[PDB]
Amino acid sequence: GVSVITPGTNTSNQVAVLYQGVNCTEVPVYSTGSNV
Amino acid sequence: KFNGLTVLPPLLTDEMIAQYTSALLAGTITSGWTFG
Ligand SMILES: *[C@@H]1O[C@H](CO)[C@@H](O[C@@H]2O[C@H](CO)[C@@H](O)[C@H](O)[C@H]2NC(C)=O)[C@H](O)[C@H]1NC(C)=O
Ligand SMILES: *[C@@H]1O[C@H](CO)[C@@H](O)[C@H](O)[C@H]1NC(C)=O
Repeated sequence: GVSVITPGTNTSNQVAVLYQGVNCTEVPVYSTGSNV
Repeated sequence: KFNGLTVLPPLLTDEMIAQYTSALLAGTITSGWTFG
């Protein structure tokens, strides 16, 4: 499963994605490059 | 354990609970009923 963390629509439009029950070696703008 | 269903992890780990219990127990040793 995938979940999204957001601080609210009114304040910002930036979210953080959380992939549940997966080890970060086959996850692949959110593919790579950003902070993992 | 991967068959179509998942098990989510608890929010508070064991150390969290142990530290709460130690705090309560030290409080009841030193203060008594006052800290309640
Ligand atoms: C995610 O996968 C990587 C790679 O398979 C795991 O890295 C291994 O870590 C152990 C413990 O340090 C080493 O003995 C292995 O040699 C590592 N693998 C490789 C290919 O070098 C990593 O532990 C995995 N993460 C989780 C949480 O399971
Ligand atoms: C947006 O919502 C948050 C809710 O935590 C509130 O604190 C903030 O004042 C709101 N801002 C505006 C501009 O509505």
